Amino acid sequence: GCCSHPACNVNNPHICG
Repeated sequence: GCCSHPACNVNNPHICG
């Protein structure tokens, strides 16, 4: 998964973070 990474939560903030 990508939503389990702080950096991936930056580019995907409200959808993935």
